[PDB]
Amino acid sequence: FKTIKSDEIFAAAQKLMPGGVSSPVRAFKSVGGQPIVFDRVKDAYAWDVDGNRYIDYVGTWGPAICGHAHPEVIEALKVAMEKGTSFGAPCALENVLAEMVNDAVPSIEMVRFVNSGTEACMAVLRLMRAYTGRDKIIKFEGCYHGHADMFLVKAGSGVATLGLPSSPGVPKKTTANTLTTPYNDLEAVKALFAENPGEIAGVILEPIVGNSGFIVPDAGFLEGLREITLEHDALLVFDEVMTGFRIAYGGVQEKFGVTPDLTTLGKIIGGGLPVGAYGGKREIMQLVAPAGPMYQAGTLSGNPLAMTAGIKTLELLRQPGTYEYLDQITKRLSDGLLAIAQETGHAACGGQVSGMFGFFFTEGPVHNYEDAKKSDLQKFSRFHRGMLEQGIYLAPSQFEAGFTSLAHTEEDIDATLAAARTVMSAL
Amino acid sequence: FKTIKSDEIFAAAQKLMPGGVSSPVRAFKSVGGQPIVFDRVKDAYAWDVDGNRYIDYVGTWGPAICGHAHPEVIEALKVAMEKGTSFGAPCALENVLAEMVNDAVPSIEMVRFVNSGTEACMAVLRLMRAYTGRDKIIKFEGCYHGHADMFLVKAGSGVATLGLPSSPGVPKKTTANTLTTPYNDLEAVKALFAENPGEIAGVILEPIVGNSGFIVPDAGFLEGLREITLEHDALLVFDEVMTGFRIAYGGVQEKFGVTPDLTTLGKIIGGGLPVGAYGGKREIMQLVAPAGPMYQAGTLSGNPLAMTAGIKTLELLRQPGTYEYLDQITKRLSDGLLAIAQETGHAACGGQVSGMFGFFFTEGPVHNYEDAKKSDLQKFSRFHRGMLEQGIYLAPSQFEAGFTSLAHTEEDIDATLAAARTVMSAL
Ligand SMILES: Cc1ncc(COP(=O)(O)O)c(CN)c1O
Ligand SMILES: Cc1ncc(COP(=O)(O)O)c(CN)c1O
Ligand SMILES: Nc1cccc(C(=O)O)c1
Repeated sequence: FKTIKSDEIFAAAQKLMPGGVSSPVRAFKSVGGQPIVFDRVKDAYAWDVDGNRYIDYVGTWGPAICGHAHPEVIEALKVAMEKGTSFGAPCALENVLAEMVNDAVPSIEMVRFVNSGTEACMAVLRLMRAYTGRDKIIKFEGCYHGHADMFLVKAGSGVATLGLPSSPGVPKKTTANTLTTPYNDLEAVKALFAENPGEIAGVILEPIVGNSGFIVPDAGFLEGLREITLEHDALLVFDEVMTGFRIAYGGVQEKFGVTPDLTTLGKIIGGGLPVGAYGGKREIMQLVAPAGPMYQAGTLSGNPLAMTAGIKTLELLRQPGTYEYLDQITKRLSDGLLAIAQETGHAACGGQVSGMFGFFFTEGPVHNYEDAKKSDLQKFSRFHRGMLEQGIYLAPSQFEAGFTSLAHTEEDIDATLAAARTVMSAL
Repeated sequence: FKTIKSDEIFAAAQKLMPGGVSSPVRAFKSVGGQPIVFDRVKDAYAWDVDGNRYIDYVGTWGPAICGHAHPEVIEALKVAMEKGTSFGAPCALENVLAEMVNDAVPSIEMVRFVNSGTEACMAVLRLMRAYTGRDKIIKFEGCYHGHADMFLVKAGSGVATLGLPSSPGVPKKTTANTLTTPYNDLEAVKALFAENPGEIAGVILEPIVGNSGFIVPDAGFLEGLREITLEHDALLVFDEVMTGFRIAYGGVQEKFGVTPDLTTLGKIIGGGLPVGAYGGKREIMQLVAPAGPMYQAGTLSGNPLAMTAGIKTLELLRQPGTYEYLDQITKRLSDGLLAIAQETGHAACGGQVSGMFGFFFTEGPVHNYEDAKKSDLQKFSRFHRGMLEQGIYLAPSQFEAGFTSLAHTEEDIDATLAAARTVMSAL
């Protein structure tokens, strides 16, 4: 297994960008060693700069639900770009996408496009405050909602993977309005409310966690959150940037039946291009400029290319059998990966919901971040390298959810299991 | 001059999105309130959803310097999209793009790509505060540095256009670690520093403002700023998101010989695709994850399509007589406008540096925001609507700089001055 090309390129990159990467998660810093420079990606596969081919389970971290380089998405983008990549003015495409999103998502009645998850979460942060007139916010421990200053407290994603403290650069003055708490812990929430009357604007959370491993809400936990926030005139916000259009057409809020007041979207909505969105109840959105006082600008927000990619992407998920297939194939992978773990003598656990899954090297179960932190990070490290040299690409972290697409085949699954068997037999 | 389709389309939009747009300035609120919807852009022109052709001076807010729909930029993108549009792992393109940017801009010894100028603006503040260990930041009235919390106070763009105030979702707890001074007031700055010892991280500003109208730095303004920050061990940061590559290849810092410690880029570097970047001295960039403790990530960061359109744009700008041609046409146009005003009895003033200019309905001269606010916005509103009917497209705000391209011909410059005359002979 040669990685000479990925090696030279990565070495050069370190003298050019901080740690040779455009993002901390692309760093194999915890998973032992150096990364893989990709060359191209198509369907469920990816080819590095040395020729090795892999079956992808990362999918550019989420957008790829239809599979890489999807023919219908890439031709629609071909024709579209003949008209120019950006206007800086309205274009009918915005209406078409805005319309689709309102339909797709239950809570959403009025939308605002933006350029990424980080901008959507940051905008919804502000809006929460402006709308309620309150300063404090309740975010759970291990969750990630971008790197907006106030969210840089007890974050997951790369902060966990890298083992970093909270912040460095965000004033104490602002971090103080961020009240934290263990995921799945309803009692902690209540205690925070009764102890800070008239100050809590809302609760924000990953309806199903993906940045501290994969974690599902406890039975009743979401409903409880709808129930208590209503009682204190507080806002319930679901960061569905990563679960949006993946867990279900309308997301966790549609699947599990609970409707928030504001939701954020990203990833899959771009179709592979930079796109984010935030929206919800009409009366809350009215506070956004140029309709209301809360200002939020964007030179490239709503550009035609991003709009096109997303439109097409959504038209495909809308076809029959979409979410069934995703469930079907991801169940086999999860069950099989667990089946093998037992059969080879290793403590393990995880599960899946539609096209998203997780698998930890511990007995479990995992209900929160602290539980997640008990995984044998040393074992996962040797298991990753193993899965690698066998042609399977996984999130270089024990703290990320794995993804599955409509391009993955029953055969791709089996080939994965087979390699998982081979790898675990040593360890 | 019919705008039927643009009207029904914008009308429908207001039901779907806040204000019916994606960035505030597109609502046309300052110039009558009735926007036109684009269908396509090419070379130096734009086209309505009604069939009208305009000569563009907005150029998508900066990015289209080489002209709309550049043949070489789009063919290049059509070639790269067959290899997928988003990887999630490193790619050779980031290295080549990075290397080019380090070469181009003085201050930059190490860069980090992001998805927007806003993101880069969030980031540089946090980095500057983290590096020094101080929380006070100094900013100027009318300078836009991304719709973020800490900076939504007397900002530019929509703010310095439709009179947007301070805060819009940002508490007194955010906009309190930030100080303010009138752009161009060296004394106020020395004051602020003396008035606040050992607690100012640095100064961030637009080297040339385009967000409060086009405004150039006075005599030894920048030179002064560098010398004072140096003395206090404070950082000098240049938001060159607008100026970079448009004023000069190395932006304003290269043009006026002053070198800041860090700088932010955006717009042009992505060739009309969601992109941004921030870089500066090595020793400081080290603190950025994963190389350092300060967190900042981005899913779509450093993607291939954006890196591809960035490189083709920088290649075209590196050709012979690039910035020469812009200075040449932008002067003929800037002067042409100012001449027609003197001859039609309308007081006005303006100016240009390379392919960027300004034109204010007042005798000026404009040295700051207050100065900018003595403009006759009723005349502008009317003036603007006039030009729109002659087929010339201008920034729908008196506080927004105009832009020129390498596709604008001498003849397009002549015909605008023609409209400029037929129109100014009214009002
Ligand atoms: C739940 C969630 N929200 C937001 C983000 C960050 O948004 P983006 O990277 O699109 O800026 C991520 C990134 N993996 C995420 O998973
Ligand atoms: C100087 C400056 N800084 C930051 C920004 C933010 O730009 P973007 O739309 O890329 O987030 C702008 C946008 N007009 C700008 O003019
Ligand atoms: N999940 C996640 C979070 C942040 C960045 C990335 C990335 O690929 O650059 C992915």
